[PDB]
This record gives sequence, C-alpha cells and structure tokens, in this order.
Amino acid sequence: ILGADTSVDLEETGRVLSIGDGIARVHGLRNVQAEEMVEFSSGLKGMSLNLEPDNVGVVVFGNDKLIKEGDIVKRTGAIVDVPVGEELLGRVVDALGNAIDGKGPIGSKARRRVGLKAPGIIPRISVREPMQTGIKAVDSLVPIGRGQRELIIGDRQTGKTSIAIDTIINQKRFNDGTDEKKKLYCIYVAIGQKRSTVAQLVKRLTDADAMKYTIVVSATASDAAPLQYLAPYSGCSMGEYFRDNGKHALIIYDDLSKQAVAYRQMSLLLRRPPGREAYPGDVFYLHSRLLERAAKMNDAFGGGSLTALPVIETQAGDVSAYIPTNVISITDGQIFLETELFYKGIRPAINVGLSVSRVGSAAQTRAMKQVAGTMKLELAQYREVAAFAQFGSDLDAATQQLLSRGVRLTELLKQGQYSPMAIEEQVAVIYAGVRGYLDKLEPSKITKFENAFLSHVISQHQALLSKIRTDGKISEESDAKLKEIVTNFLAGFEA
Amino acid sequence: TTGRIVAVIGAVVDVQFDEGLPPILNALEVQGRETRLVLEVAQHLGESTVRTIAMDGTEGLVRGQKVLDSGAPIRIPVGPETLGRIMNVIGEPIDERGPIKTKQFAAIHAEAPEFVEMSVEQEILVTGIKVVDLLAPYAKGGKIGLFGGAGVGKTVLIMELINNVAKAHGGYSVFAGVGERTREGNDLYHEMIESGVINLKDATSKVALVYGQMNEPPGARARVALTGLTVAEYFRDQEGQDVLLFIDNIFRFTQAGSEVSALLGRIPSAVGYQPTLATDMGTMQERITTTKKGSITSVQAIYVPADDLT
Amino acid sequence: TTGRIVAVIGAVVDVQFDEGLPPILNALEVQGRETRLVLEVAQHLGESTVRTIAMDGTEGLVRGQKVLDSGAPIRIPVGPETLGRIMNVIGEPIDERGPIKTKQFAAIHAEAPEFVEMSVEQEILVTGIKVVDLLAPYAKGGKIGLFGGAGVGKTVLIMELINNVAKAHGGYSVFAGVGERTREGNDLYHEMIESGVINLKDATSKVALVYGQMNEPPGARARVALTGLTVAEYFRDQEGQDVLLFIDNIFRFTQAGSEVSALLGRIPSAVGYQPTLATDMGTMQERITTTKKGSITSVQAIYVPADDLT
Ligand SMILES: Nc1ncnc2c1ncn2[C@@H]1O[C@H](COP(=O)(O)OP(=O)(O)NP(=O)(O)O)[C@@H](O)[C@H]1O
Ligand SMILES: Nc1ncnc2c1ncn2[C@@H]1O[C@H](COP(=O)(O)OP(=O)(O)NP(=O)(O)O)[C@@H](O)[C@H]1O
Ligand SMILES: Nc1ncnc2c1ncn2[C@@H]1O[C@H](COP(=O)(O)OP(=O)(O)O)[C@@H](O)[C@H]1O
Ligand SMILES: Oc1ccc(/C=C/c2cc(O)cc(O)c2)cc1
Ligand SMILES: [Mg+2]
Ligand SMILES: [Mg+2]
Ligand SMILES: [Mg+2]
Repeated sequence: ILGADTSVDLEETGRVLSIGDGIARVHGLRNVQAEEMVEFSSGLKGMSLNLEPDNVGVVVFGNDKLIKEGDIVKRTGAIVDVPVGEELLGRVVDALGNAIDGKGPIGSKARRRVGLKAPGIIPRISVREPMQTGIKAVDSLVPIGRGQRELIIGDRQTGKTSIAIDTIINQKRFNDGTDEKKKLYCIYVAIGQKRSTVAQLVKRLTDADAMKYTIVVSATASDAAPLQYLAPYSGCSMGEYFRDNGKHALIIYDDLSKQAVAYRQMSLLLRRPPGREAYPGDVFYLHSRLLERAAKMNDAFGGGSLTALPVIETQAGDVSAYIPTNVISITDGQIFLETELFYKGIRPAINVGLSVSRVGSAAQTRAMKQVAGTMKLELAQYREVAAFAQFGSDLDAATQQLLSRGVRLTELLKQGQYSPMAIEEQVAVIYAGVRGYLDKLEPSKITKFENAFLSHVISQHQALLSKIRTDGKISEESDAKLKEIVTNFLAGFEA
Repeated sequence: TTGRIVAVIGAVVDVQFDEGLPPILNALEVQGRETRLVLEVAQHLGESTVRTIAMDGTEGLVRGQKVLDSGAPIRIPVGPETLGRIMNVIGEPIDERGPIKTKQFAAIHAEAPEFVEMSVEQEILVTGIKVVDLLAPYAKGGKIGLFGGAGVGKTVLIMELINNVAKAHGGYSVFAGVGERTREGNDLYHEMIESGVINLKDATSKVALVYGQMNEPPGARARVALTGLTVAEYFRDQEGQDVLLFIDNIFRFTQAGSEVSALLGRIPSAVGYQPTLATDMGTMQERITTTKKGSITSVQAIYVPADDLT
Repeated sequence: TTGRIVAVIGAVVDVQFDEGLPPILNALEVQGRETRLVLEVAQHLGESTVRTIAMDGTEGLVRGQKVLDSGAPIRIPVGPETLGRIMNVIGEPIDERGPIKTKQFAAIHAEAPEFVEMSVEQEILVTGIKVVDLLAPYAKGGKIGLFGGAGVGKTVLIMELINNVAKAHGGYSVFAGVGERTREGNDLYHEMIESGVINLKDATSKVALVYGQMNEPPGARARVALTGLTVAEYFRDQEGQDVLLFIDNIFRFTQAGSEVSALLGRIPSAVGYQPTLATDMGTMQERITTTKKGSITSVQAIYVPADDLT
C-alpha cells in the first residue's frame, strides 16, 4: 500500500467551478482568507474577494482564457501585496509591480500590502511644508503642501495631466540639490489609458531627466479590470515606503474616473447589486480609503509624507455631478479646468472661483503668502464685478480699480508648459502686479513684460532672488530693491 | 456562545451559531485577530445564521473562524474619563494614552426620549457671525444643521463655532468625527490642546473626542455617530448638564448605510439609497436632543451630494 | 471532442461536452448546417457546459445538435492574397471569386503589443482639409477618430480621407465595414475597381476588404472589427510596412456587444450597456496601433447615439 497524494486537499487548494469575464468561482479553498492572493495552474494570480458557503469568488489579475473548469487553484497565504522601495525609481511597472520597461527584474528587497489602512490621528502633524508645482496659478491661489491631497478635475483635454507633469518635472531642482529633506520622489499611476500615451509620457519625463526619481505604475486599457482597479493601491504602497521612512513622495492617479469604471465592472461581475449610476454603493469608499493614505507624518514617525494629485474627468463641464463631488468631498482641495477658459487663452485653464486649497497659506512660503495672501478672494470678487459691470456705463473709482487690477493679474497667472517656475521667480512676478506697478500697462503687454522682467532679474539681480529663496520671505530690504527694479524697468519697457 | 463565519463579502459577514442566536444589535467578537474585530448583528437569516456588519476590515477572515457573542450591543466608556480622550466606534482609545478608566459603560443603541421628556424653551445663542445671528439665529439646547455641497465651508463654519461658542462654554462638549478627513481630526486635536480645552496633564479637559473617519470601512462609519451621541447622552442625563455636541459629518452615517444595503438584501429606493433611510435617521436623530433632564446644543454638518438639496 | 447544444437564445448558445471542455475563445463548428456556423466560447458555466456566441444566425438549431471543437480560436487568411478580396468575420470569401489560398492564417484574438513595442515618433499627416490640418492635425501612424451623430458626415469624411491620403500611399490598406450599410460596401468595392486600387486581373490590388454589416447578427458584428484588424496586423508586422486601417463604424462593435451581454447573463451597467464596455473596447483598440515593427495609420468613424457625446 503506497502513500496517498495529499498535495491537492480542499483546504489549501481548490478547483474552478466556473470561469467567465475574469471571475472564477472556486470549490474548496476552505482555509483562504478574504483578500488573499491565489494562484492558477496557468501561472495567473487572482484575489479572493467573495467567500461564500459553497464557493470562493475570485477576481483574475490577467487574461482568463487559460482558466478552465476543474483547473487547480492554490492559496498563497498572503494578503495581496506589491514590491516596494527605491529600486522602483526610474522603472515602469504593471499594477502588480512587474517591470514592463524591458530593463530586467526589479531587485526590490521589501514588500507591502496594498490595502493597509491610512494612518490615524496621532501619527500625523498639520501640513506645513510647500509642495511646489512651479505653476503660478496653483502655487499662489490653491497652494499644495506635503501630505495634502489636491484633486485635478475637468473635461477631456483641458490640461489635467499637464498640471501633474509640470509638477513632477519641477522637483528636479530639489532632487539635484543637497537639502535631502526638500527632495520629492514621484509616482505616476496610469489607469485605463492607451499604452502609446503612457510611452509618450515617460519619454517626456526621460527627456526632462525626471524619470530617475519617478516610478510609473501602468494599468492600461487592455489590462484586466482587477489590474486597473488595483493599480492606485499598488502605487500608494510604493509611495507609503517613502512616507514612513523619513522621505517625501508625490503620487498622481491618472485617472480615478477610469479606475471607478473598472471597479464597477468587477463589482457587477461579482453579482454585487448596482447602485447610483450603476456604480457600487461604496464608490466613495473606494477612493476615500485610497486618498486618506496621502498624509503628513509627525517627527516621531519620521516626519515623511505622501502627497496625492488624483485626477477626475467630468462630462460637459459638470463638477457638481455625483462622482466628481464624491472625490472633491475627499481631497484637501481641487483644481478645476474648463475648455471655455482654455480656448479664450486662460492656460492653465483654472477656474479660480471653483478651485480651492483646504490647507491655504500654511502650505506657502512666507514670501508667496506676502504677495498672494488675499488674491484668491480678490479675484473672485473681480470676476463677479466684471460680469455685473458688463453694460459699460459710469463705474465708480473703486470698481474701476478692482477691474484694472483683476484683468492684469489674470494675465500674470497665464503660463506655458514644461518650464515650471522657481518660487522666488513666481513671487517677483506676482509682486509687480499685486503691488499695482502694472496698473497702467496695457493688459496685452503683461506677458511680454513678465518674460523680459524675469530674464532681467535672473541675469542682473540673482542676489535679490537668492535672498528671497533662502530667507523664504520678502524683507524690508528686498521689498525696497524690488520696487526700484520694477518701476524703472517698466518705464524702460514702455519707452 | 460560539459561532462560525460562513460568508464574507466586503463589510458584511454571515455567522452560524449552533446554540443560542445572538439578538439583532448584539456585538460579536471575532476570534484569532490581532486587534479587536467586532461584528454587529443586523438580521437573522434563518437556519441559525445571522447577518452582521463588521466594525473594522474583514481582510484575513477565513470561513470557519470562531466568533463569540458578547451578550450585548457595542458598549463604550462614558463619563468624565472620556474628557480629553479620543475614542473609536467601539470605545477603544486611539490617542495612545492608555486605558479609559471609567466606572461605567453604555450601549451605543438606546431608545429615544419620549414626547413627555421634551422641552420647549428656546433662547438665542449668539455666534458673533453676522449672517447667522441676523437671519437665522441658533438657540441654546437647539438642533442646528449646516448644509453644504463638497467644499463650500461646512467644516470651517463648525470650527468657527467651536472657536466662538465652545472655548468659553461652562459645560462639556463632544465632537464626533464621522466619515471625514483624518487630517482634520489631527488638526482639531492639537488646536484644542493649544487652547487648553483639552489638557493632557491635568483633569481640566472640557471636550471628549470620538472619531471614525473615511479611512474606515462602512460599519465603523454607520455606528461612530452613535458612539459620539451616547457619550453626550451620559453628560446630558447623568450630570444633567449643558452639553455641546458637534458632528462632522452626519451625512456619512446615511452614506455608510447605503454601502452595505445591497449586501443586506434590500431593493434600492430612489437615488441608490436604502429603503430604511428615514427610519434609520429617525431613531438616531431623536436621541440627539435636549430633554427635561438636560440640554444638548447640537451642531451637525450635513453633506449635500451633487449639490442637490433635494 | 464532440459537444451537444443544450440551449439557444438568439446569438447565445450553451453547449455541453462529455469529455474535453474547449477553452475560452475557441471556435466551435456546429454540425448539420449548410453554411459554416461558428460558435466562440465565452464562458465556462460549470457542469461541463460552455457558453458561446454565434457568428451567424441560429435559426434551425435543435437542442441535442452536435458541435465540434476546432481546437483554436477563429482563424482567418492573412497576407498578400487577402488583397483585392472581400472576407467576412470568419475569413470566408464573400466576393464570389473562390478560395483565398494563403499560406498563413492568424487568430482574430491576440494580446495587444507590449509597452516596449510602442513608438514615440510624432509627425504630421497633412490631409488637405483646412479645419483638420489647422486645428486638430492627424499624425502619421496615429489614431484618428471621427465622431458623429446620424447623418452628419462620418462616411463622407472617411471617403474623402481615403481619396486624399490613401491615393498617394506606397503601402497596403485595410477597410473594415463594421455594422454599416451593405450597399456602402458595394459602392466602395466598385469604386476601387474603377480606380484600380482593386484589380480583378492583376496581383496589384492594394486594399484588403472585411465586412460584417448591419444585416449581420450581433456576434458577427462584435467580431468583424477583430477580423479586419487582424488582417492589418499581419501587414504591419510580417511586412514591417506602412499600413492604413479604415473602420466604418467602430461604435457598432460596442452596440453588438450590448445585444449579447444580456443573453450572457451579465448585470447591466449605465444606460443598459455591458459592464465590460471599457475592457472589451480596450483589448480591441490597443491592437489598433503603430509599433516599433511597423506603422498603422488608423481612421475610425464613431457613431454618436442620440447625438449624446457623454
Ligand atoms: N499651460 C498650457 N499652455 C498651453 N497648452 C497647454 C497647457 N497645459 C496643457 N496644454 C495642452 O492642452 C492639451 C491637453 O492637455 P492634457 O494635459 O493632455 O489634458 P487632459 O485633460 O489630461 N487630456 P485627456 O486626458 O487626453 O482627456 C495638450 O495639447 C497640452 O499640451
Ligand atoms: N462634406 C459634405 N459636404 C456636403 N454635404 C455633406 C458632407 N458630408 C455629409 N453631407 C450630407 O450629409 C449626408 C450624410 O453623409 P454621411 O457621410 O453618410 O454621414 P454619416 O454620419 O456617415 N451618416 P450615418 O452613417 O447614417 O450615421 C450626405 O449624403 C450629404 O448630403
Ligand atoms: N469662512 C471662510 N473664509 C474663507 N475661506 C473659506 C471659508 N469657508 C471655506 N473656505 C474655503 O473653502 C474650503 C472648503 O471649506 P470646508 O469647510 O472644508 O468645506 P466643507 O466642509 O463644506 O467641504 C476651505 O478650505 C477654504 O479654502
Ligand atoms: O432617455 C434616457 C436617457 C438616459 C437614460 C439612462 C439610463 C441609465 C440607467 C442606469 O441604470 C444607470 C445610468 O447611469 C443611466 C434613460 C433614459
Ligand atoms: Mg490626461
Ligand atoms: Mg468638511
Ligand atoms: Mg456613415
């Protein structure tokens, strides 16, 4: 009598009952945990999401065509996790952490659960450190701090991704520097996009020498719904590695509209009844638990942080809709972009009234706060008065002044792409406007003036700019020096 | 009595008992977990099986895992020992300052005060906020609601109210963070340490904190409002005192209920909501009240989905 | 081996196999039919039964009818002898010109080119059309989409571009008619004969034709796009060459998937569509692409239901 083969018992393994649309229903697996990774005989992985009396509903991390009824499924013993660490920097990986850039295995030495709960109340401290985008309009009006979540939201082709790209590229001046604490490691999560678009993107980041401090997590349009669903949580864990180890990371989720669509798909196929707009009832929680994980840690937890810029695509400009407001109701503010603004020449196409930062000047250097502190409310009142004054007849001194200022500030917050600005340069430029030195300059000349002014202070007053950058403020001396530069230069400019 | 897990799908766990079935609302304790995992009984499904909502994550649960009936609903610490502390849904400290050494506990589920317990006294509570004071003033011991869509200023307003009214308040306050930002909870906490309404060194704290935020699964968010409310009820009744109750945000109780509703087997009502929306809100809201025994001035932030007040 | 039909509802046929269950995506041949009737495996239902999608009409089918597993997915002729020919969804000639005697066949299912296969070169393709060239220029080897509600000019535009870009093109072209007008296929065919881009006597035909129009049942309409695209892939890779791919109309693929999705047992998604709308679209669209190996300039007409771009 020979020994029986026990390799295939129904506690540690199972057999496929049915398989369709990326859902395997599995007999056995009596010892599996909820949210455990399992393995199919074909080498495919999957996640145990439904534990039922007579079956496990398994969600497949890949193509389901190799799965057949009766196939063997094995426990891994492990709650779904990803590789994590600095080894990921400069690499493009899939939602599971596998290299897809053709550059060989990631030699990562640590792993991390994708579903870890966001830190609670005690491990954190108030967001206080600037996360500079280098975009004047963001950094002045809707400033972002380290540990903050700030939403990028708007219709197709309004400039959402470009905000994120410019922000990543901007970090090179800190990352090439010698102040370790100012460095910011970047993570770009692509969800639902076409592969060739992600490739153009990393090509842009490479040419900008920004790949070297960026991880690209890609779950694109032909990747299975569970992969797209997981990608943000995978990237988040990769980001949490810096957060918990005294470093600072930035994560972009591009985009969460497409992720919520993949979650919808996956939930429907699991037979979980649809809710509003056919999304599951807990589509808020899908994103809430994700973004809560962007956080600023206190010194006892290392003082590190993770900052998040999730992206949401609206339809027909409606930021008030169900899904958009769900995500707005999570983040510490939103940058709302509109086509109308975009085509009128307001680029970046930020709607000031509808955008906010929920951290405010706490996230700004003192110098920026000095120039930008009241501008956001001021610009809101400006736009209102400009609409009310529309029928041009007798306007008092106060509103005419409000109008002249407003129209000129609007020109100053216009900005091109791919050259994010050093904070002190942003301050010098905004300064000329908020202090009124441009109030009699023709508004159409403002952009020509800024670029000439900037090249002048950069070449001629590197010491003034140095002092503002280093001091983090405009001293009485710096103020006196700036006034003398802009008044006399403008006069030259206007000759 | 011992039971066993027979199904897990998200926040909803089914548990079979061979002997005595735990009544609806009972807290069940999941065995073999690192941190306390409570399941609350929602329905008796028949065949000795109960349907429960979990108070924490269900990851790692295994079909067959043991569950003990505690014999009562979720019971939490109430009393002066809650002052200056942070508690979670199930009354565990989450401020890292050790045990909450109360003489007494209370179930988070209770009957609402009777009609004969009602008070009709109403006098102005001045806020120092022009638009509130002029057009729609608050009343001491009254029920105040702050409605707004995402990012219109509910939380800034409640914090201004805490700043203007609660800092110089003579009695106790409870703040219940319900399904909101953890960041905001850390902000408020350290702000209140700074102003001295929370004191980590003596017994002069005037505010109890109860938090279950949007990093939490729906069970925690659907019950954490009751935890906060139960704390305020003790102060109201077992001290007869003037209590301030701030809740941000009470919508998240209703939303949490909507997240589990399909898994609890309901046909949806309109706009994707549970059919029980109004009675659920009613049994909770009717406890948030001044009575003849004592006064609660309640201020509740009320989220407005898709900016639609309807 | 040999299976039996156990259920028929429109394009959805369930087939039971005693031994050897056919994998998903395999092509099954129904026995006892005058013309070839292919069923594509979509799901393993359990109990040795597979759920399939018919590639032609299912009238005349009887429960118990025999089905044979081909041992592979649908495979079509690819290469030079597709040029000047019209084929259907399963690669049969539909032009009355006899067999397509190719040496190569390829499966209509294939994984999309990997991330390393992508090209990053951006170069303008001048159309001669003012509004396009000025405001939203096309790119060589790029993906071009033409959005339009009923009757606003999708087909005219696609034909003008064939006239403007394709005329002066030193490569091969593929036109795939997907759920559109059969007589539009007849127009195009005879126009290309007249111009000589299709030659019925030479080997100098430069276009391959693939059609499954609005007379076809949903399974055929949901797959012909894969069929035409498969033809284009061969030219892109196995000649390395510059290919043009015209599709009128890609929306009809999604619409066709919508019609079988209920019959497949899926819970409907928004506006009654398949919950797999985006992933079905993704795994099809991501094959329509330029790679490092060769260029595909693709032009797709995209019907807009009820003029609603949302
Ligand atoms: N500041 C700017 N000035 C001028 N053009 C810009 C600016 N920012 C973005 N753009 C351009 O506007 C177009 C759309 O930008 P993009 O960042 O791709 O927006 P999006 O909303 O992410 N589009 P999609 O994701 O494709 O729906 C691109 O051509 C950008 O180069
Ligand atoms: N460029 C054009 N110049 C003049 N008339 C045009 C033009 N394009 C379309 N039309 C008119 O519109 C009709 C429909 O054009 P067509 O290109 O078939 O639109 P379509 O969007 O493909 N229709 P359908 O496929 O039924 O949704 C033509 O027969 C013309 O009468
Ligand atoms: N009273 C106010 N004064 C100035 N800014 C405000 C005020 N109230 C709100 N804001 C701006 O609006 C943002 C959102 O306010 P918040 O109270 O967080 O909204 P809600 O809680 O309703 O979502 C704030 O971070 C702030 O930037
Ligand atoms: O004329 C009409 C136009 C649109 C619709 C919408 C249907 C619909 C149904 C759902 O279950 C979810 C959803 O997001 C949309 C109905 C009628
Ligand atoms: Mg984008
Ligand atoms: Mg709030
Ligand atoms: Mg047409």
